[PDB]
Amino acid sequence: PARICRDIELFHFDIGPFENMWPGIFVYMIHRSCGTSCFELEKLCRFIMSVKKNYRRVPYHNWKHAVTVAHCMYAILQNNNGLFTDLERKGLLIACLCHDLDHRGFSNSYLQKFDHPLAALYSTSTMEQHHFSQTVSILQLEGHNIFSTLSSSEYEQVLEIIRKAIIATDLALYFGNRKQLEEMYQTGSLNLHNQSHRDRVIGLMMTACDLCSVTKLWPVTKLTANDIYAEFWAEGDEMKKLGIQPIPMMDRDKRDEVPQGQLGFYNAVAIPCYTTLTQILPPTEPLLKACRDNLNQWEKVIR
Ligand SMILES: COc1ccc(-c2nc(-c3cccs3)[nH]c2-c2ccc(OC)cc2)cc1
Ligand SMILES: [Mg+2]
Ligand SMILES: [Zn+2]
Repeated sequence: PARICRDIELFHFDIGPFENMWPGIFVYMIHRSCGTSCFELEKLCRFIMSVKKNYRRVPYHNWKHAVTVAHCMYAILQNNNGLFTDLERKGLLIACLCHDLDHRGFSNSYLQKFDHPLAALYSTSTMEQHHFSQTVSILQLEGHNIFSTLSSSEYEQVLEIIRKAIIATDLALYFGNRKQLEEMYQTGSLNLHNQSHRDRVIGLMMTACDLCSVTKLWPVTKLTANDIYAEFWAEGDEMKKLGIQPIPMMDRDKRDEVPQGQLGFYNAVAIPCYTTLTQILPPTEPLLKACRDNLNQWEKVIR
């Protein structure tokens, strides 16, 4: 539709409530970023539908979130033409679509405390190693190898782009990554031709996309927070059932402190994330501007 063709280019686009339109929205973004003659369409469509099937009906880390995160990546890539290679752009959009595959609405910390079998298999970045494993499993289904026209070397290359990008959505990793990037910026040593540096920038891009609810317009941001807390509070209930006091953010008894919690997150995570991103990629400034506006809104709630 014309309104979507126009507004999909905005960083603060919302993908709407019609689920059956989201696959086509993703294909549109893939074709604009990577070209039409670079995925076989029927195979891409089959892949997308299997990815959708492997997302769960949870409040926040669901299929809608996957496509939303992919859209943020599309907007970053569209506004930074010439920086990322064709393979990187394909890899990143696919990584975003797949990055929360099979998410149950629980953190890595909860999996560890539960003694879930995934935590024995993957001791660090547990869910994220699982998300990548699931991505590979879907790619290996008959007729689902969207990368079948790549050489073996390019296939290995894009799967590694995807693995690194999915792992980078473990927010635990963000703090250290952003610290290193900020030092590289301050000292003028960031080198986008250096693969280690380049991987870090991509990781920050993945964080920025994953957190992008705080870069929407206030009505969208506020509504999305309801879904984020529905998951967090259910996890806190589950902590209590294990006999463990949950942290305030997961404890529904502490919900009156939501605005203070939001301030904490914007100050410690979101504003620094988008500030560092804008320093490296100036055209991403609208994400930072929107984030600052939402911080002001939470401050107003407190007032
Ligand atoms: C964008 O979505 C959210 C942002 C922040 C939170 C959040 N809520 C609380 C609460 C404390 C008490 C009652 S609620 N704390 C946070 C929070 C503070 C700091 C963070 O990272 C450093 C991370 C999280 C929840 C959702
Ligand atoms: Mg995740
Ligand atoms: Zn996510």
